[PDB]
Amino acid sequence: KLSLIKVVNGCRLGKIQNLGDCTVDIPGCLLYTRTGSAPHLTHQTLRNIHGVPGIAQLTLSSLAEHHEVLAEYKKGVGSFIGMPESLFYCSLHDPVTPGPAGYVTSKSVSVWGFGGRVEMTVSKFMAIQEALQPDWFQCLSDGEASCSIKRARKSVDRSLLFLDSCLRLQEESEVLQKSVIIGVIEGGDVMEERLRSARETAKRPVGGFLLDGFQGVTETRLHLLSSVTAELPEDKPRLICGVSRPDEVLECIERGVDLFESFFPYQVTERGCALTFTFDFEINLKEKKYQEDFDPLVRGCSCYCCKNHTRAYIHHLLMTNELLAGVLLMMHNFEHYFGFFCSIREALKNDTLAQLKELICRQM
Amino acid sequence: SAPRIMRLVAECSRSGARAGELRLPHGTVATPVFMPVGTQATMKGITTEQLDSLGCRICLGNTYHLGLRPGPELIRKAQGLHGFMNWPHNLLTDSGGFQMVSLFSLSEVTEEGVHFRSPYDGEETLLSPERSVEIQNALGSDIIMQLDHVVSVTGPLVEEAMHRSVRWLDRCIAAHKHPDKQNLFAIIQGGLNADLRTTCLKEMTKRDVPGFAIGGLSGGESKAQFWKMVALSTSMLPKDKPRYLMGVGYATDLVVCVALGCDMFDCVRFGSALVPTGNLQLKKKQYAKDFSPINPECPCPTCQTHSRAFLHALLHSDNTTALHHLTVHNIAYQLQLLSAVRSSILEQRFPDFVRNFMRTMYGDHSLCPAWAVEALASVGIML
Ligand SMILES: [Zn+2]
Ligand SMILES: [Zn+2]
Repeated sequence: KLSLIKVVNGCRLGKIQNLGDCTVDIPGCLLYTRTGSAPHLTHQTLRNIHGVPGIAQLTLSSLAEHHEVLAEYKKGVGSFIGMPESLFYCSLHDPVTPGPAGYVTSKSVSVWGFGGRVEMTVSKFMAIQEALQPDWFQCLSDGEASCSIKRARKSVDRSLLFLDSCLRLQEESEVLQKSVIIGVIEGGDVMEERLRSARETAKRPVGGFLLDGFQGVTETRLHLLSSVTAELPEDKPRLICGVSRPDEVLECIERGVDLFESFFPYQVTERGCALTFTFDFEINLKEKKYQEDFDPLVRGCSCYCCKNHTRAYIHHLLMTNELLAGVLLMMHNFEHYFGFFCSIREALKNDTLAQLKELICRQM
Repeated sequence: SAPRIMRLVAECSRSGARAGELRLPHGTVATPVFMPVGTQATMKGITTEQLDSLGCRICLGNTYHLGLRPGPELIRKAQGLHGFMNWPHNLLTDSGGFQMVSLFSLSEVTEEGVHFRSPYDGEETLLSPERSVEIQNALGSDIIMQLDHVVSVTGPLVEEAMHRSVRWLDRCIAAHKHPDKQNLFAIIQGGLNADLRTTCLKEMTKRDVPGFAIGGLSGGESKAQFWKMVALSTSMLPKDKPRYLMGVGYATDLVVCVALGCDMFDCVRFGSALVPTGNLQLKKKQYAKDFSPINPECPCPTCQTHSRAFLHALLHSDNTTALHHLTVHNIAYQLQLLSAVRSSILEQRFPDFVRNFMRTMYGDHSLCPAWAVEALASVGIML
């Protein structure tokens, strides 16, 4: 159940309820995970972060190669990874390490984790989902059209064929009865196919929609995006993949998109950087100017890193390649990014999102 | 006589086992105690809150590595190691002369101190006893160790190094101007030579330092020689001061050395997880579908949250994450072991604890290590 609080300038402020006691705020982000962990963080250290989203994103590409063990385990991937009470959305691809292109056919789609190719027909994909048992899952889809009208037309038909076949298999699956399929809008950069994908996918009883293939982010694709969301029903959530940088997030929110991946703060962490942009841009902690800097990463930040550690210490930890550097940067970068999403929702409540957008852009 | 930093809260009637308390500037430490290296925990992503939650109240700093990065001047500006690394409990640092120093980086020792080599025929660096104290003063650790002349080794060098360590002890004592703020420990030398070690014990205990460490063991020596030198050392070190046995950390070694009178211990990735029966090698295929934790009765975060199967999967597919979880559990095991040892001494049931520990670890007395059976028998503990 998606209930809107208000819609101002195309931006949807609301909550998704009955997830069946959980609620998720929109616009919002999903907690980013890799191989079933928030990167560099534990259950304990995740609990300390403020504003952790109500739903976490899992990636089939990092979990599909563990199918045999998960099927033996039977109780689902959330329980397997030690987060039995969390909500999980399982996407097809990882947005940071998506693997090689060109392996999509009318019959299967392939993903890569640590090891070898995992080729998934519809039945294999659904068999994997029966072991994972996520709360939400992206349907098998062809996202490589814009990676030619012919290629874009095929991505819509393949994705509609996958969708219908997966819905049929879900009807016969005891365990996937409580799981929600997310329809996937394809069509690449051909306007006619985007609309057809949008209109036809909305005819199917999906729990929501994934806007695939908008990664960058052109103004052409932003116009495709708004053209697509105008065709989708208002009472279902709109997810988008590969869009996480703050400026791009705001452009998509203005065009009716609700839920975003949070891989951007992870990318910042992996390059040894800390988010510093005001939301009411980043700093590189390897720089020698931080060697004697005993300020926190962000003055006034409430995260465990900033309240208890210095730039100088994090600089040292990076120079000696200690995993604690990535722990502390990840805690701060997630806390900062989740605080940014809190400020978006507050700005929508107060009708000041335009002002927040200029504050963000200013630091870009 | 200087004020004593230790008190004994219980002693085993038959054996040498002691339960004590060390009153240190950053808090009281219960003994016997195992002291992990702090920077080894931070290398594996362990925060101060996590290490505190495992029960750790004192950890080691390696002075040589600290002296390279970030260096003593930066640590001084950061108001000491406690401030720099956000650690509110106790720290113990070594002299910086030998621990974790490659022999490729060391020139020969002279009376003036230790000499470090720099790459490609560069200029050498001297670390005198006085400079070692000055560096550890800047670190601000709660316990500091003398500079000693460490040797691995037979012939006259052992006696020569032992006597130089006595002379350097006196120089460290003279240089250490603030015994109210940091506690300097002497380090007993003499190798496996009973006569040299006896002389070192007799001479170093004439110095009124607050504690004594036992050096030069944990080399290649036999186990027979090892435990006899530990027992010789504890028989001559003052009862009313702590005994720190360096470089001993295997569980069986720890338990036996507590029985011989030792109070403090230290010791430095293959998928091994410590358990009461020894270790589990979680990379083995048998754990791929083992959905139990490493140890159902381990209170560590890893055992509350994760199965052997999950850790096995991560050891292959996300190894860095696995190493965090395993390091947390392995430190937890060491701290729990020493906590269980101390409880048994307080409840006057240490010989029973040893018997149960050995039976769980090995089985029948005939499967226990012979050196351990003999060493324990020497303090009245029969298996
Ligand atoms: Zn912070
Ligand atoms: Zn454990």
